[PDB]
Amino acid sequence: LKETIISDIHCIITKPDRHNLITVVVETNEGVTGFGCATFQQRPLAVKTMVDEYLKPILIGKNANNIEDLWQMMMVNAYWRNGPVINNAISGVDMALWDIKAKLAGMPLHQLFGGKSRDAIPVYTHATSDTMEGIYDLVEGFLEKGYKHIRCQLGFYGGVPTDLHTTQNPTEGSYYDQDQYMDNTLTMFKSLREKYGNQFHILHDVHERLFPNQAIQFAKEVEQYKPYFIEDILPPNQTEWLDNIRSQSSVSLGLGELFNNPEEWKSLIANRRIDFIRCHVSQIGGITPALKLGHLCQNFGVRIAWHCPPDMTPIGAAVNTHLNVHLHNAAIQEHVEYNGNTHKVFPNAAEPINGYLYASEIAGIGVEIDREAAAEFPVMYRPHEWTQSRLPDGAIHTP
Amino acid sequence: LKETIISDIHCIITKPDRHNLITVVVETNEGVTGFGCATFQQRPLAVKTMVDEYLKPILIGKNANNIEDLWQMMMVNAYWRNGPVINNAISGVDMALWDIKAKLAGMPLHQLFGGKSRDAIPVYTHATSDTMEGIYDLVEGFLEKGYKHIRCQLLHTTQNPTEGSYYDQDQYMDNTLTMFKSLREKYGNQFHILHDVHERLFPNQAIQFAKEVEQYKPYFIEDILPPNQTEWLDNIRSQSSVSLGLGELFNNPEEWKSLIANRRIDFIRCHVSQIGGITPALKLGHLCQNFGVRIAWHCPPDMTPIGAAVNTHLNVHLHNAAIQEHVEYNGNTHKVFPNAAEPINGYLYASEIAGIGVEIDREAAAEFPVMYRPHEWTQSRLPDGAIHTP
Ligand SMILES: [Mg+2]
Ligand SMILES: [Mg+2]
Ligand SMILES: [Mg+2]
Repeated sequence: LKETIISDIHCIITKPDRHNLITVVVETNEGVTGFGCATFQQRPLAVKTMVDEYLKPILIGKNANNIEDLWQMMMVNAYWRNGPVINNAISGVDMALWDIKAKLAGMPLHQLFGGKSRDAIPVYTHATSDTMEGIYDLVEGFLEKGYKHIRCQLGFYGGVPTDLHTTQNPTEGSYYDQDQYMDNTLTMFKSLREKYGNQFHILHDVHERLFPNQAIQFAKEVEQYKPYFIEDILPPNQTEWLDNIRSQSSVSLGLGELFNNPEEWKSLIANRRIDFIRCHVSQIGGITPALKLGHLCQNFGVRIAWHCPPDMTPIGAAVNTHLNVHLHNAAIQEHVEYNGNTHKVFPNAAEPINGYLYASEIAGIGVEIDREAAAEFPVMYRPHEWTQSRLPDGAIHTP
Repeated sequence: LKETIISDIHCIITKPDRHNLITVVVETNEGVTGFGCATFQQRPLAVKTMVDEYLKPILIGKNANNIEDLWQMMMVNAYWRNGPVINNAISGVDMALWDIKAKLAGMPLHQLFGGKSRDAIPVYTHATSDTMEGIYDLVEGFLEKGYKHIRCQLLHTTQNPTEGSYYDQDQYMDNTLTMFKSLREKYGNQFHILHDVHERLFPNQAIQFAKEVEQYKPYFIEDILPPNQTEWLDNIRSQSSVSLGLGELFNNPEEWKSLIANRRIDFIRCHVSQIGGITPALKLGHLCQNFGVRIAWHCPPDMTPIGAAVNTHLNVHLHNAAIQEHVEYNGNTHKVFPNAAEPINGYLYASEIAGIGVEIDREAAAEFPVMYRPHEWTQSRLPDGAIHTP
């Protein structure tokens, strides 16, 4: 191995389907190119600015071989640090550098880490509908394709909650009722168990919709239905309330997709407040920190379920699968099918086979962006009105 | 009072002196204009992008009267939240809205809060030199001008060391203790002495240093640890009476909640725009009151005089406010931000007109466009070549 000098950096936003995806490209003097995911779907232009104006200058001419030093240097380079815009930008680079290292080694990414500790990683997918019948229909399809874990969400029929007790002139927003949500959800679990027994594992994402006292009552009522895990039962700033849950309930808990400051998870994990960490790899700054985080969780008996939503590149997904077959405490990989356009833009993206995702076996991450195709699907501004989540009295709730 | 509708929003970067400063402007239908600080000097274009591309579209047409609802809404609007780019963008808007509210009420900002709880806020300034005599000169000058609080600041490597800004922890520690020793010998207790460790130490070093410096009775020692290692303060608190300030780096509430609940510091040092502006600053000041912690907000040169006036407003209102850091502005800076206050005999007085009291002269600001700076100091390295938190 000789020094590997960074010659250029790029950032490309593309929307082949429903979401703005962000890819970072790292070129080297030697012609070895790396690709990484920097997807913060809500603020893509900020991430691109961060990469283009601030990360490029400090990277050009640097030795890409030393991923650790570059990561430590990048993370503190603005003095102020730890946020979704900065971390995603850094993640894109970090992943590209790891991709370059794997390509230089002639190895699949996970082989650099120490190779596999499992054969493939189990997968769950999303069945979301506004009627139970709509969920049943989705579940049947997934069961036939070989899935044994399914994330199930029952929304309000026609988007609107029933007889919302709201005010005379409600402030504009995306309204919902916490109590009806909890009942719909418990009805959902009850119905699924009556209809499917233990045919598959059921996951549900509370998505930080509840107040702490509501969270604790929900945990106890849902326990009988034995969810594979209940996700984000509280927002990141109220996780101390988990202690009251852990003392009186056996419910399995997942949390963390929102995290982008280590202080959000450190106490959480050291006190065993959750069973599955859910961090979005690019939100925490890339592969480098994800490895360390995996290892910390291992010490405290916490398993891993990285956030793998549709708002993420297949490059990001492939990286997570590499991480998932290597880290001994990885549990399951979230997955939503990519459309034709997405496959065109990121060729060779793996899809689950009989409920399993298999790591890429060529050199590198195994997935890149086809920039000619991406040019055909440029960024498009999206409001994400769902983030303006309001309760019936008009108040914002964490979305 | 009627609905106050937001008509337009601007984000202006200007560098009339040594630092890229960032200002948010909120215009209303009723022609009342608000100004706020969004200064993240290291990444100004990222904040501007945040404001122009993402905040503006969600704020136009909204009723500016309801700052609390707009703050809550803004903070979660990207789903992912906290962090310096988003929080500064939001802060510029939040401050502008408070400016608008104060102007509509025809009161100085602090009067909206509930009025004063002190007459003015005491001030410290900076004396930094590479020689003791150098510090002596600066101190004499400040003492002359009425200050009673002054922050004072005074190679074995490898064959081909990686490019960076290098320093030695042990030399820095030895030097600083020597600085304190000399100052007490020369000036006794003529003034309070402050020092900023600026997260340069490892935890074992920090504790050793805390014990050694205790005898010299600093007003506070600042940022003795990085925000991620503050649990190590327990060992310092159990055996040292040294006063500690910390937090200018904070931009996520989990960084301070436990710190304050466990009485691990004596002065909170948050940078108001980093935490999301006035709205959150009030709540944090209150939290600190409950636990007996005082406030010393971060007021560096890389902050607009608008941000500074806001801080003085907070400082005369919040009962547990302790002191305001201050560095003198240059002629240019004064031209871009007219009517900025300067200390009088070591005190800063809040503005007494309606609003924050300081605005941006948009004309003069254009004379000083954004200019890129590498900030090579943030690439801080120890002799073996390893990065250390800058
Ligand atoms: Mg989720
Ligand atoms: Mg084609
Ligand atoms: Mg400081």
